[PDB]
Amino acid sequence: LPGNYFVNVFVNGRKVDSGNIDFRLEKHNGKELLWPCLSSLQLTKYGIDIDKYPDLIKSGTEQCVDLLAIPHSDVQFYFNQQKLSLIVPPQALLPR
Repeated sequence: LPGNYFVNVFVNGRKVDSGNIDFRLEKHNGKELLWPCLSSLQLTKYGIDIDKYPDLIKSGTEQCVDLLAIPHSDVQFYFNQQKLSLIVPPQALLPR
């Protein structure tokens, strides 16, 4: 069900945060899924270089970025494990 869930966030196999994220229904090519609203600040927090993909904001907003703008990426919410997993290419990561 849509709403706020306390989740562990992982980027490229690394746990980078734990907290409440709002998930809403989003229809992608005839399939409904729960999709996270992530801010440009939250993406930065998770180690993603938002400046290399300006379309995160331009095709979305700063409050809720367009995650489909990062090429060759996968976003998966594992509801039972309370786990949000983001897979991004190595070049999407910050110098950290």
